[PDB]
Amino acid sequence: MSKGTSSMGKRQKRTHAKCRRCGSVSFNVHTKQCTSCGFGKTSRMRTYKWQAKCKY
Amino acid sequence: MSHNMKGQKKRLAKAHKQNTRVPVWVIVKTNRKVVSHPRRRHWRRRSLDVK
Amino acid sequence: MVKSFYGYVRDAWKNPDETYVNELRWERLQVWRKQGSVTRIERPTRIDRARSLGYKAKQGIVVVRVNVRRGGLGHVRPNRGRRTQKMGKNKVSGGMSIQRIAEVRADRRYPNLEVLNSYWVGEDGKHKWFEVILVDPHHPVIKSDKNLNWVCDPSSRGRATRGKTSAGRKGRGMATRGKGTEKTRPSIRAYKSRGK
Amino acid sequence: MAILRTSEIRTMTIEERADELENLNNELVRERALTSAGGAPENPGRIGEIRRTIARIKTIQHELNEI
RNA sequence: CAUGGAGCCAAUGAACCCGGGAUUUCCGAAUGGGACCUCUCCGUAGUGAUCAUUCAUGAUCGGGAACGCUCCGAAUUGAAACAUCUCAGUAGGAGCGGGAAAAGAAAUCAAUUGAGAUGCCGUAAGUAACGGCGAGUGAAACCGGCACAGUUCAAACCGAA
Ligand SMILES: [Mg+2]
Ligand SMILES: [Mg+2]
Ligand SMILES: [Mg+2]
Ligand SMILES: [Mg+2]
Ligand SMILES: [Mg+2]
Ligand SMILES: [Mg+2]
Ligand SMILES: [Mg+2]
Ligand SMILES: [Mg+2]
Ligand SMILES: [Zn+2]
Repeated sequence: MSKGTSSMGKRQKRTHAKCRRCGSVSFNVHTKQCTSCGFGKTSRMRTYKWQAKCKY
Repeated sequence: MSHNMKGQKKRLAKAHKQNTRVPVWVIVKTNRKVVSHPRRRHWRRRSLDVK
Repeated sequence: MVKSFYGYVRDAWKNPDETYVNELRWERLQVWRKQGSVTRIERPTRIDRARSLGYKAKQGIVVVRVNVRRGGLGHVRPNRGRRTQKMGKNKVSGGMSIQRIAEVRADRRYPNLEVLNSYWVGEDGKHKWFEVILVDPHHPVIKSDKNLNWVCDPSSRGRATRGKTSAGRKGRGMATRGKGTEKTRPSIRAYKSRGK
Repeated sequence: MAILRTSEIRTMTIEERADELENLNNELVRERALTSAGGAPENPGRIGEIRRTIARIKTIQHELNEI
């Protein structure tokens, strides 16, 4: 259908479930990883230095 | 009908219990300084992301 | 000359290509190729070198043959736009030697021990072999020891992955003193890595 | 004072302590059952006093190796 | 938090504060198996993976505001364009790790003849040096301070002491 409100009626599925380790709704049900804390990918918790300004 | 497991139903029950008017005696004791909480919603509005 | 047999072993390994050691190389290389990346061997292949580097016959001391490829740092062509000086990567060998790679793999395989030293033991057209000496710090024999109890300290964890071994200090540019070491001591990071 | 002090709990015998524990549990069950029907309790301090007393008794048993 | 009703607790010393114990659901390094199922399956009540020994037992795993060590590593920008150069070993990434870490007792620096481990601060100095010798980049030693500390193996001799 149209790219606007006509194709937004098929919006009945879900792509992210709820994570066990952090409780945030960011668990990818296809790749089986949490996109916020990294659960499923690793035993460590996801942190990147680009999640904040260079502190200078 | 959205067949749920135990945990999903548990979280749904909690989110149901949070829709409550603040008790009248709380409003009396705090001298009309507490009249609402940020957990109030309505079922036909923004969907909750509990599940 | 009244000489120990360690001296004779040292002489024999002084020039491998011109002694009986070449035939032993021919036999040993096949058995070594059949084996895996990291292998525990009961006795060191070269006794004199091990004793020189701090090897003793006691519990809690382990020796291992590691296996590492030859060549430089295998590097990928950049996907996006560089500036024609950073675009080339085929002739850019690494900045880390092969002994360091060997010791780091050995450390990764043995999570409870700690690396002490290593030495060269052979090589062919595809591979190089080193032996790494590992010491267990939580064994009572090591704890009672007076020449090895320094390893039961809270500054010796991860001793190989922070460049504290001998090859690590060679690679950090701190094998000497004086001219040329202006920007390599007391560390590479202290001078914004302009040394090395 | 309280439903029981620590001195009486430590002084009693093992069966005496257990019996006091069952009596307290039964009274708590009755008190909760009455209050569950939307009624003002006849004495709404009983529940707190009872639960704290049962906590005392269980602590004393666990300390004396009883359970 | 948060002086409303009705109750209870407290001189058997409460409330409160300092120190020490107990209970401590499920997930989580998560570790008997399994997770678009924070629960579920067999219950054989459960040492998950990798390691060391005398094979009794023991070690590692995750977190921590910044600081620390090792390795990999851009472009916008400046040069009034731009390619060496600069931005810059910066931003970013991987590994390891403590209350600090790294270094550390000369195969050193000097100059005619001397000094005597290391680190940090001051100065040397925008100097020597590099560079479409353009724009720019850029030290160390001598000297003055803070604080001071030196030692252990391999081998020659004895051969289980
Ligand atoms: Mg579109
Ligand atoms: Mg930063
Ligand atoms: Mg491997
Ligand atoms: Mg140190
Ligand atoms: Mg320009
Ligand atoms: Mg750690
Ligand atoms: Mg050193
Ligand atoms: Mg530069
Ligand atoms: Zn998560």
